[PDB]
Amino acid sequence: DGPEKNYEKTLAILQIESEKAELRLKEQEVRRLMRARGDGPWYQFPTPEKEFIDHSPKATPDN
Amino acid sequence: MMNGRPGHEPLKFLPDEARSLPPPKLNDPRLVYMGLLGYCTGLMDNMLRMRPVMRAGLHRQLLFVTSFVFAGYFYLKRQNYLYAVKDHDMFGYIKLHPEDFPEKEKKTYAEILEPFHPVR
Amino acid sequence: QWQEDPEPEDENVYAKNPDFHGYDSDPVVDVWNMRAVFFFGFSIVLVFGTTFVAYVPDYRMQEWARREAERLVKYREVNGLPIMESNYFDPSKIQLPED
Amino acid sequence: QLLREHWVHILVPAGFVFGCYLDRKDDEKLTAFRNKSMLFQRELRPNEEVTWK
Amino acid sequence: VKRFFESYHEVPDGTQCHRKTYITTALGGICGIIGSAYSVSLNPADSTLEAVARVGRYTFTAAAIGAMFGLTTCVSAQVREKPDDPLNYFIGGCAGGLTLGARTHSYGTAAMGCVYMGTAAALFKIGKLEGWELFPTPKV
Amino acid sequence: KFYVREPVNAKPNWLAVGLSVGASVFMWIYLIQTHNEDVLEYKRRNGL
Amino acid sequence: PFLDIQKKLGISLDRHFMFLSAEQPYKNAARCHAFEKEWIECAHGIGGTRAK
Amino acid sequence: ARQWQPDIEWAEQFSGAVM
Amino acid sequence: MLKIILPSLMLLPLTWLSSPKKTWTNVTSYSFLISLTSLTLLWQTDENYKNFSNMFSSDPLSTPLIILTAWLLPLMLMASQNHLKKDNNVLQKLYISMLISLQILLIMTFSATELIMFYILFEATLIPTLIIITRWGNQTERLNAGIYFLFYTLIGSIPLLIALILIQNHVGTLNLMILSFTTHTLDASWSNNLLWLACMMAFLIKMPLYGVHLWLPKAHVEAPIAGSMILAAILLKLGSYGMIRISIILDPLTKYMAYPFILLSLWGMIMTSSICLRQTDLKSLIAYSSVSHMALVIASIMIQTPWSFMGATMLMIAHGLTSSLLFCLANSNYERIHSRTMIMARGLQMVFPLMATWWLMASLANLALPPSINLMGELFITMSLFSWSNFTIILMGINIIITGMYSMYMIITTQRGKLTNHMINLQPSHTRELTLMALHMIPLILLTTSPKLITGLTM
Amino acid sequence: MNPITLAIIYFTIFLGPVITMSSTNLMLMWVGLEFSLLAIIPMLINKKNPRSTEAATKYFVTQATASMIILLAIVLNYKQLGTWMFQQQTNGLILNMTLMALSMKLGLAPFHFWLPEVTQGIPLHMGLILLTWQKIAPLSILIQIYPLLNSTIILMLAITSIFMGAWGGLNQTQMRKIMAYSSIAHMGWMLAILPYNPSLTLLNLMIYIILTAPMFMALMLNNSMTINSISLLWNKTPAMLTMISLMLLSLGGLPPLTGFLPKWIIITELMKNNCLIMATLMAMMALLNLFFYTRLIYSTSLTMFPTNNNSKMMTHQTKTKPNLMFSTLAIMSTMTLPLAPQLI
Repeated sequence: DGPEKNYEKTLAILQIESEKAELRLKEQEVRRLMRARGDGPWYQFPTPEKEFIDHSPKATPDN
Repeated sequence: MMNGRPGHEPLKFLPDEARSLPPPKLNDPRLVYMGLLGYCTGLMDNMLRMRPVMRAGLHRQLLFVTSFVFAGYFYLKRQNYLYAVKDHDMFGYIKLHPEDFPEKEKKTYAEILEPFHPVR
Repeated sequence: QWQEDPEPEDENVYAKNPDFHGYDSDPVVDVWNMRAVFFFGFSIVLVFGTTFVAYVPDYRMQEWARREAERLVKYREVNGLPIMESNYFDPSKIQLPED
Repeated sequence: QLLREHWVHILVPAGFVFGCYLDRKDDEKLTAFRNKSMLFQRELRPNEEVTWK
Repeated sequence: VKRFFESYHEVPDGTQCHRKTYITTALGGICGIIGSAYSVSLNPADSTLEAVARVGRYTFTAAAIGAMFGLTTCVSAQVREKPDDPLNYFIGGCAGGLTLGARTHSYGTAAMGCVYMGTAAALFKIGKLEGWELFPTPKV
Repeated sequence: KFYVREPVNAKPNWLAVGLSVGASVFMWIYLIQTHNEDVLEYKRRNGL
Repeated sequence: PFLDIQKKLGISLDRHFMFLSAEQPYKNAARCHAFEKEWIECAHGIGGTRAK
Repeated sequence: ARQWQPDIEWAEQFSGAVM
Repeated sequence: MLKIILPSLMLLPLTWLSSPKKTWTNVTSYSFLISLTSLTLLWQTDENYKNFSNMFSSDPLSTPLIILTAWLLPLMLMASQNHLKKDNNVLQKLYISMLISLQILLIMTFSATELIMFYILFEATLIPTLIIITRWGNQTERLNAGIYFLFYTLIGSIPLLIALILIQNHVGTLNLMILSFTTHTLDASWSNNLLWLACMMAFLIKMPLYGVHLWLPKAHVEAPIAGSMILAAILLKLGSYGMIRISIILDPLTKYMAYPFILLSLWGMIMTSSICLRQTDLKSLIAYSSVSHMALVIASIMIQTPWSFMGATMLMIAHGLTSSLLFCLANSNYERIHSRTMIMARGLQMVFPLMATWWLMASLANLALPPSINLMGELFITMSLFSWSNFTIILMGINIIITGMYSMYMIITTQRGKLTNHMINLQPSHTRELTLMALHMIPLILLTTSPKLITGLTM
Repeated sequence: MNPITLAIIYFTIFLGPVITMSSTNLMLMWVGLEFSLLAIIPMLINKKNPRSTEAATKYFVTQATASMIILLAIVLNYKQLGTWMFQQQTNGLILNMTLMALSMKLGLAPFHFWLPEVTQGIPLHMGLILLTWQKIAPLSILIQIYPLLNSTIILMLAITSIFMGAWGGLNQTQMRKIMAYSSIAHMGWMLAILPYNPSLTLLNLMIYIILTAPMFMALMLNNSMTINSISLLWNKTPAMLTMISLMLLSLGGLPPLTGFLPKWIIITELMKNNCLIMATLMAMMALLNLFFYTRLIYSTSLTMFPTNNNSKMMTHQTKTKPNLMFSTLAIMSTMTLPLAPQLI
């Protein structure tokens, strides 16, 4: 075919791998922040269910 | 770690969000690899029970191949949906908290000065 | 003792099939293995590979480099320029630090 | 059609053809920068639709 | 008290040889008591006196290991002034291994323990020096 | 030769053959159908 | 949990008597019902590290 | 002259319950 | 590259589906054809290396190793054809499959772009080699030899896995095209020196170093034959290639982390050539010579200069060819006497006049005969070592002398002298085992004729 | 046994862990663990010999104390917070007591001295169950509370399990103990990473199950319980050597087989959190774990041992034992590395 083909194939592979490395480091920093503070979807540890509380009138006022 | 993700329906294989993902080709290299796994499984089951190999259980081999591919297709659809969920949450998070991911821009090799280490 | 077979004494081949070639015990498989090895090892590999390799043009850019060098020294010595200056990058596009 | 013990000579050439086809599929997969590298970056001739396939 | 063993690092090597010395000796005696407990619970002796002799042997042995280690470390830091140098910890670990080969009469164990303890102690100083964290908290 | 003890796998189990063949056929049919439907739905949801 | 079958089916085999403020037999408030209710309603939507 | 396969004095060293 | 490895994969069906009497011929012919198809990646008309995909690549370093790995399979295959001829056919096909698997894995190593692909394949090669040594060796210490070979390599490789994981967590990609263009210099800390050691003490186990080489004679003596071929020709080069690839991300530590290994290589090279000088077992003589020759490559890579890398590649390929040839030559006598001792048969060249020429040419290649890619390598790395320090030639000349001595002595006391008249079983020769030496020696001549291929990165 | 009894007992064994998963109440988790305990014993003791009685006694006495310690932890948590769930902001002493009791349940060192004995004293089946189905629910407890756990003693227990499993399995001629020590080492690998991305714990668990179950079946096929009994396999069942070799070389993590994947990605996710040198130690003692596997497959496959004269009847007669899942479980192992991103 020629050298142009391999040259530009190499450029494509290079941008692929660079984008992938940047995405990996971004993933690591994002996981760091998400676990350090539960501001995101991941590392959201559960809490007690709010729907199984009884809000009805009790037998005593001072519930 | 994404089990606490909002909208995470419990014990749901393929949410309707996954239906927007492009599915596999059905010619996919790992799917035909799973078919090869099934073929070798049939061959090994023949070798273990002292039967002819490549000649005995042509319904069993076909069944193994079909099982492997028919499971791998849906498992792979699920895994692609999961990696997509990962990337979606990550891009949304960098969009939400840009200050922790500053818009960095770097200098050229003319302005910076890395030290020279002679071999000699 | 523990009932093992004995050491098989050494066999000579060429008593049987004195045209033995080293490959098999059947006289026909010997022939059709040596013929195939000779053919596919010398006649096509060591010949066509040698030709293919001899006729690779500008292997790692050797002829091209000498040609470019010829025209470049021609230019530089016709124009009286410094042949092969002492710095690949000009300082016109470099910025050093102060002190 | 009888006594096909020479049929197995087709596998390795099939492997060669298949690997050639797969390399062709890969460099079809990598058809970016096809004419956007700073070194060549030519303008297409009036008949050519692609630079190097 | 954890502060007593963390006070090993409030002043560098070559300073307060005695403090570091019997700090490390107490540490070795602790570990020897653990080893004696495991060696008496499992594989007991024929009598409680034999068991107590085993415990004392193990314990004073490990105490000697730690004493010579700390002494040699702060000495080789005092001499040839280089506290940020794991070779001092290596030499101390070798003294520890040689003591292990003295109390347990074997030159093979002596050289074995020398090499291994020296490499371990040099790695310990490299960790204390570079900020390595055994038992890290989950951060990602 | 002719076995003194007639083996259990002397004649096939045509039931098992039929079940396995039908299972493979159904699996492939449902797979191609689901793949077609999923590609169609991707092209529908994401537009073109 | 590990296998959230109850949510997958809607049933509540055991997840309705987890904490004090949960439906005593005759409506007798367990003490600190108000406090546990308040804590649980503040720690909802949030999960864990932020509710802590 | 022949390939060495094990013998009884080799196989017996895996029969002592502790090795 | 995919076109090179897929046919190598389909050679396994060609083994297991072909009839018992047409299972060596077809696979050997088609393996020669794979060796032929592996010459297209010599088409380097340009300085830019060849990248076919994210998986595989090819450089002026990888490509000679690729072609040699493809070439040595037929030779393995015919050398392994006179023994295990009275073996069961399934056992034969299993041997052929093991060798083909080695070929495929090694090509995947040399063609790889990432370091983890390289790692998993570099450590996957141990399984076929172990199987070949232990299941088809004739002696009883083959088991201990396989144990040594496996665990030396694993003990070396695990720190490499950890260092590569560290590099991936730092940079992100662990790919070789990028790690050259983005290599920040190192702080010269004890941690970074440990990183250097972790990266290097997996290959130095395998090259090998003089401190750690005891796995090499134990395996060469007891690998049947083809294990000796591969383990001398490409599995030692799997460390050279790895060091050359990994030393780019370790500057400037190599300026002082290299001194112990240059030094150990040189002195232990003298020591191993001396061991060669006085030795009873011929397949161990070749082994210690291999250690002595690979030590020069260790020193050369440690010096990291253009002449040095060049001569290292030259010596890599040359030593591989000539050592495989010597192993085949000694097996040619082992197949009659069934004893590796050299003094037993000490008067040949009466019965074996033509084979005694291959012995001569192999020895002249083993030592530094000038018009040959062995002396080219030795001489260029010696020039490199002299530019390093003008006192290394004192050691290199001592080894030059010893390397003439043990080679000529091997020739003398294996061929020259009074024939062992008590050896009726000295069968004359096989055309197969003459074609082995021909196929080994003709490429040496041709590479010497055109050595612009047998250079590497720097030429 | 009779069919109704077997149905009852196997259903109880299925419901022990299945109760332990689908249960927010820790008390019901404890109930499930007790179900597994109570129902496994009739099958450990089905042959009614001294070895079986001793195994069942040791299992019962070791598991009951751990159950009681877990119940202590649960009662203390309920006293503290008035809730039957381990929240955050509990007591580290409670959580550590729970972790130690669960370690005693699994078999982790230094709480490991009971597992090889018990696995020796029972048939090949009920070693499979004991090593696979009984590890799951105890792991479920840890999986549900992985952020609350101490990163220190979790790793000390891991490292100790690795060291002791390797040094135990090094010198065992009996295979029922080799598999137990393998279990101990693999549980160490799991519990090391359990506070870090707990999906990898389940990954290593499934890999370990898919390896061990075929291995226990291989031992079942001739009632092999000794190296010298599995060495007589080239004469009885010579088509199993390949799969046994690849699965042992998977158990000892080697690259092209999927048994290196768990160790690899575990070391990855530990190096992401600076657990460098502990990971190095574990990776290096996994080689000592591999050494006796190598010796084993030498003994059976590569240097075929002496056989007996009575083994020729076995050649005459036929078998029906391979269950069609041996091949599947052995081929999904040993060959599923390129599917690793689909596994993680």
